Amino acid sequence: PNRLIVDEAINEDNSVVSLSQPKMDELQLFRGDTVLLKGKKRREAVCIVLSDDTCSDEKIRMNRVVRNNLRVRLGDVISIQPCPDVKYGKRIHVLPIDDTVEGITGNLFEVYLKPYFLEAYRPIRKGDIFLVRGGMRAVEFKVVETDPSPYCIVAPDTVIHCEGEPIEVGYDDIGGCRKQLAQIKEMVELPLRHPALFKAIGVKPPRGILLYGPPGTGKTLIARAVANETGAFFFLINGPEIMSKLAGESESNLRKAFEEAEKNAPAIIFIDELDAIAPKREKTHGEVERRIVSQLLTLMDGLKQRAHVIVMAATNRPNSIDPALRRFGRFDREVDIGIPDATGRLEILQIHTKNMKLADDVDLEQVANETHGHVGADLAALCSEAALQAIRKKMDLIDLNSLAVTMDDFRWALSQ
Amino acid sequence: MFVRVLEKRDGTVLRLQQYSSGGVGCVVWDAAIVLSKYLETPEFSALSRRSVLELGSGTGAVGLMAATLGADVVVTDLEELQDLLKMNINMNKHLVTGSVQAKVLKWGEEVPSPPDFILMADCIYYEESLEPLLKTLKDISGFETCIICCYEQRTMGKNPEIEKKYFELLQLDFDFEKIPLEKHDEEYRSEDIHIIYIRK
Ligand SMILES: Nc1ncnc2c1ncn2[C@@H]1O[C@H](COP(=O)(O)OP(=O)(O)O)[C@@H](O)[C@H]1O
Ligand SMILES: Nc1ncnc2c1ncn2[C@@H]1O[C@H](CSCC[C@H](N)C(=O)O)[C@@H](O)[C@H]1O
Repeated sequence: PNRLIVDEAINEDNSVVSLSQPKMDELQLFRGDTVLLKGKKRREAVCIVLSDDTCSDEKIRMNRVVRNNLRVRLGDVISIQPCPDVKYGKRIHVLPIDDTVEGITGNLFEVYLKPYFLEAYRPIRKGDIFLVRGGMRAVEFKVVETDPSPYCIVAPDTVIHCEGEPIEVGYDDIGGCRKQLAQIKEMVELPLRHPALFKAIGVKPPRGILLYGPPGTGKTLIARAVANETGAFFFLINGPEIMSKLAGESESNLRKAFEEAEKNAPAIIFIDELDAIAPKREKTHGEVERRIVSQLLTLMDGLKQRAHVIVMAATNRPNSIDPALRRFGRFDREVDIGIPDATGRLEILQIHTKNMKLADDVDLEQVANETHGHVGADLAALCSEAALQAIRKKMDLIDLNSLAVTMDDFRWALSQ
Repeated sequence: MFVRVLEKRDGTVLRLQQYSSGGVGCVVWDAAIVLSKYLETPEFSALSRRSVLELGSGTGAVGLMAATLGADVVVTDLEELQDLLKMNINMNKHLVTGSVQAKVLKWGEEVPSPPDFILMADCIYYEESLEPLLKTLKDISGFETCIICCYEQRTMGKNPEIEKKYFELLQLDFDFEKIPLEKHDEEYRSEDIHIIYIRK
């Protein structure tokens, strides 16, 4: 209910997240309310909430600064809750990210921090990374210490302090597709284990592999387990995140990936959501479409027959891909990752129950027998839902340590 | 800006600068690679000391390739492309064995003595590829001009009807043949990119 789907910000201020008014009614939240947001890797953020007409009810708009702070991507899920008692900080300790101040000199407070905090009453959290644009260069800063202990509102009396400059998966975690896993393991073994045997043998190595499927089939898991277990560097590109950037910010992203894939070769570059980058758009005379596909086809034709860099990309719509990708032996292999059958679900459920103490009465095959249109992502959620119901049961035993999960807990999860 | 290397059969590399920001002619298209690599085929050769006009030159890819095989080529595109065309000429001056020069030529307008070849790559894609382009092609072309047109068969929205009409108009002043896929470069070829020849 307070779980929301991360969407792009139109309100590109650091301190502002946006929900729909119907959602804001269901949580009894008002404009200008300080809210606490929870994301992945135990990361938290403090924002002001606002209305936005152009926003699906299940989603939250938040800029790239906050998304990085929450360690979350577009399409991921965060929690939101009211944060009423944020007091005014007395003094904050703030430094700049060295990546961003290299080769600049000047009064960092006069150029950046003063006009950023000035009469804004910003909420800040220890460990935040914030970007301040303007000033011939955008510098990113970090909150190392607050005067309230966590949390603070940077009010005029708050004093600012600035000195210095700061800076494994595997095959046994993949179930339900023991076939397609071997088919990728095989496309990739020779080019990542024995690259030079391709000039010698005289054969053209794979450069791109398309993984087809619906969301949740585990296509990112497959790719990362192939990279960790053949000894390959792994570089993830998220389709909508790179597209969210300015052309030029993304061009720098895309280059960096191939730069690092060759600096660390053998490497696998993985492109989640290929059709965010390379749609089957029409083509007319205009300045208005950015030429990211061409950058990508240029970087991939430039890898040539070295075979130490393989590029995998996944999509939910194969007939929706720019045909240029499938020519000149760029993307000329494709494996399909579907819903698992009954045996596949059971495979997945043993993987997700791996570090959960299971009751004697647990029949994981019955759970499997009743999970049809389910993909691995839904089977994962079903297990955590069951362990959550186990925790809520020990929670009710305050009627006056660890946990144990029963088939009733699963029966609760199968009924949402 | 990101640089396409375009490898030649003899080992030298053409390098084409590309811009992720401008109009459609700021990146190298695959019909450019197909055409360029086809000029290098054994059955083609024969460009040396010959006159080449390239329309829709964009990045200069095809015209520059012909400039390195011994031809005297003029790469033409709109005013927005002249600085790229010139930048890309400077990038490859060390490989030009005939001659190359950038000029402005918007289709449907006029600016010599008829050229030997006219080379086009991926020029047939919107309104101006129709009445204005055939005007320019009907003009520049002598009777012994070999116009070579390379383009990607596209399937989306406005692109297939432009390709349909464009051949419904080419019959009015020109005879054409499509050269078979197997005369294309062995590797840089694709069932959906067409090299077609024109005369008259
Ligand atoms: N076949 C599977 N085997 C094991 N776990 C899976 C499988 N499919 C999905 N999962 C779980 O779902 C999560 C997300 O899957 P992901 O790799 O994002 O799939 P996709 O890229 O197709 O959306 C994984 O991190 C994993 O916990
Ligand atoms: N009416 C017109 N007159 C002159 N050039 C035109 C034109 N309409 C489009 N163009 C040019 O036609 C080119 C088509 S894009 C193809 C560029 C080049 N063939 C390549 O493959 O790399 C663009 O460079 C654009 O600048």
